[PDB]
Amino acid sequence: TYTNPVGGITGIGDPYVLKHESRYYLYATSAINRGFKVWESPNLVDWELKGLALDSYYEKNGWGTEDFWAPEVIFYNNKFYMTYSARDNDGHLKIALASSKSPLGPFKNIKAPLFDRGLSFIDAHIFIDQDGTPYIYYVKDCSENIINGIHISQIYVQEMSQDLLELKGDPVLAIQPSQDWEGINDAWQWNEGPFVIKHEGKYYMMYSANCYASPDYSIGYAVAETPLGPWIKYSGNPILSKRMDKGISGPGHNSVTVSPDGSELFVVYHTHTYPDSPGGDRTVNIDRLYFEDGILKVKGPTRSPQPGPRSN
Ligand code: NA
Repeated sequence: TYTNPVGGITGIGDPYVLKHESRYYLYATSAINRGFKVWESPNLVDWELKGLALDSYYEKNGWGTEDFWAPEVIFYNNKFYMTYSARDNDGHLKIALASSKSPLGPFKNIKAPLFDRGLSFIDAHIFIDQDGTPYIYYVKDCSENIINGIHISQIYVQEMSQDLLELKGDPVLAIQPSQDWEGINDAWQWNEGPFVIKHEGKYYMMYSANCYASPDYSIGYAVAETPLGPWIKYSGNPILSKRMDKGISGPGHNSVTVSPDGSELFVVYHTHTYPDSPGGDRTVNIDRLYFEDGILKVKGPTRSPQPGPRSN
């Protein structure tokens, strides 16, 4: 069995898991002044810290001053590509692209920043469709995005070039705060942390809304017929939300992976380490993710013993 939070990993946020060759690699917001830690597991339950996968102080890097957030790693063209964001010398948060021959690094910058529009961007997520076309989903961050008086984080999407170095065409708005559960009467509003999966020919974008430092941080999804949208939010959002009666606060900024035997999906998400006084100290959790009647569902959030991720 497992009991959340799995691995006892605290002082993090934004857990991204990649499965590769029967091992799992977790990358997270961690060393915020410097880079990103990686943890390894054979089973999604037992985790071992394996150092900085991306270190801005590594001799081949050097980019970014602070605010190293939300790394994601894909295996594409027979190597590993990491996206992340950090604050540049000009004060704007920007997305960067790095690569490595190994999931444990060292990752080396290949285009840092990946793009630059004089504004703040975070939470890049690269989705490779079944036909091999890459798409990047990313956040135009509330810090520098004010629309009709609201500081608002919006998720955009663009198709990428095959080499991942260019974002094609104009940015396409995917989603922005719009549903009642997303704090649409607040001065600051968020849709962030996109993660896209495909199921039965449709595309499902999981995302987080409300403030990361509130118990009300929570996960919803939207559905599209094509990766560039239109993206239509699930009416029953959020699909993963707090259970303060279980000490579960602010479930958010998730990734998705599969069990060791390939038979079932898990959502990997953070919650506040200290629900009595929430903030940036978050911890890693997993729970079962599945589709039923065309609805994406989570069995959770749990904090009691659950059957281990299915394995042979
Ligand atoms: Na992410």
